[PDB]
Amino acid sequence: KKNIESGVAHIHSTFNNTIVMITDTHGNALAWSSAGSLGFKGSKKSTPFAAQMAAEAATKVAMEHGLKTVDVTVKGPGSGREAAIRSLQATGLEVTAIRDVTPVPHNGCRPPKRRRV
Amino acid sequence: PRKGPVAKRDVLPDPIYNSKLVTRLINRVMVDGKRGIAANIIYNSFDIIKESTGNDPLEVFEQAMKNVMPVLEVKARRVGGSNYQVPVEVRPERRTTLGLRWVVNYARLRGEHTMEERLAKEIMDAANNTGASVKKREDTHKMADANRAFAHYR
Amino acid sequence: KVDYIAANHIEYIDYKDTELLKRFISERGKILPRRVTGTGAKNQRKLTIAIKRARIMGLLPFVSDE
RNA sequence: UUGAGUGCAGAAGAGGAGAGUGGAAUUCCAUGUGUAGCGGUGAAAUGCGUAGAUAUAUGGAGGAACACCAGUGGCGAAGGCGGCUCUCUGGUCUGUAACUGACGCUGAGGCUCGAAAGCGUGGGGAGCAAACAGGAUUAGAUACCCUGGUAGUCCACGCCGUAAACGAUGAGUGCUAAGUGUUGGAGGGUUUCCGCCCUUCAGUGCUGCAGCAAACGCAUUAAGCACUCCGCCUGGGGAGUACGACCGCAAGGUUGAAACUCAAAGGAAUUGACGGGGGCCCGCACAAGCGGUGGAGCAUGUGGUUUAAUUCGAAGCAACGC
Repeated sequence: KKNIESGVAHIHSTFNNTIVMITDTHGNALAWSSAGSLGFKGSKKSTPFAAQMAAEAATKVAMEHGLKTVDVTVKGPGSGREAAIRSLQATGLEVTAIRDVTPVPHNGCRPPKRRRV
Repeated sequence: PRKGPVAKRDVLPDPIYNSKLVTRLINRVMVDGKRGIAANIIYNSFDIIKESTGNDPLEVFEQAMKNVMPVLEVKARRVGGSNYQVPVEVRPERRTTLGLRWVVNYARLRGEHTMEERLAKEIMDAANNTGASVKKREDTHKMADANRAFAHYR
Repeated sequence: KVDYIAANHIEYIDYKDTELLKRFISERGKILPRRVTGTGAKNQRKLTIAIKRARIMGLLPFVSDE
């Protein structure tokens, strides 16, 4: 609805799950697809194969509301962050800006411990 | 294997059709070297093509080489143990291997109640865009660039 | 093997030279190491104190992603 | 007047105390958008979400640490010290050498400083996290894995006086081949040297002669050649324990035995040996393939039961049509 067609996508991908969400210019949220939401569970959500079809099921419900141009907000250092963008162009959008905004601190707090395994 | 490469033993053509790859299609259904049943009913099935929607068996064999042709192939080459592969460029050796294995092991999957009408409809399918072996070429086109999510760090 | 920065015999970093500011920082917003330019050791410290005063008034940004 | 100190001219330094201040990140709150998941593992579970999160955008609150430069780099007597600005302030090194004229070195007692953890009193609390709670693995797991979470970590004032406070090398001073970088000076030359060479004072690394060493190694930053002053040791346990004394609120610290055992304990190196290391090198060991087992029934061998006995042995690879 209202056919803005100038959206902002969002990319977040840990070592164990990924979420893509496509919003407005600012953006207020429109449609989002998660690797857990597409039937996958547990540990297999880490793989880059989910990042294709999560992006596809995001873009379908996205451009039902009418969507041509897009911004690419990249958080979440994981695995399929590049596959999500490459399948994002494969369903016909206007990726032209790559910002891998990874929030790094300046030694504020302390990390958790090692994993004595 | 481990030491180095090895030969491939290319097949001789037929003294009847005069075509090499027809012999490659012969030598995948034939069990225990029984050329008498299996190869002759393959002759009968291509003559069924010649009698219904066909003129010469060599040209329609080339038409089957069209519509079954494996254009790509993957091979599971792990590094750290995980599911790692890439759509590799297929050798025309291994192209013929994959395509004729699709045709023969779908003639296994077909299983029609006449021992050569399964072969007749099998090659009417593999020569004329139909049957699930041509749809196996479709599904081979499918996973080509669909396991590419983990095949671009190469 | 690498040249220095005081060919013009610069004496005092003077807290305000925004044009001499740009020779050393990264375009993203960091500081290049002294292995890169081969500059002087005490002059490295002068540059560091200079641009750390520069980031506080706002004659250079802290983080420049855009 | 050479040792030592005071001139005068200079140079570097995350040396210390006090007072203010800067941005990013994590968390909490306020609000807009959005629906059905978020999160973790080897795998799963507990937990959180339909009283609308996880996600995104804007703004506020708050405490701690200071991203890159950062380097066998710097400073301090040792512990140690890294965002920026101001005030107070201690030491080091170089040049000069008018001045004082041996004023030095070491230090049993004594006094001061003294990581982390801890105690008392009063503030503060974002993370992280002993104890404690739950979930799972385990034959068992009051452990390692995951989700929570207090005292603590911080600040102000006292207390304690410990470490692998290790370079396991006390300090002052003089002598003995070389090569090699680097931090800070000063001086001479070509040269606008700040783009080179040459020499010298002070630290800091690396390789290497004589020599020392049981070996390992060390080697102008001695574990060589020597003098001065201090400290400590004399087989292994019992044991830094017992008793006494001193200090501490307390935990504790300092000092410090013997009875009674044993013929060993210990350092270094040599031959088979591990690396969760690869250079290999192979091999139906894999990847690629076909066919077979495990289905139904029949026959056999073994384990089992039954037996008047179901007559010996065989027992993963390397026993069961033996």
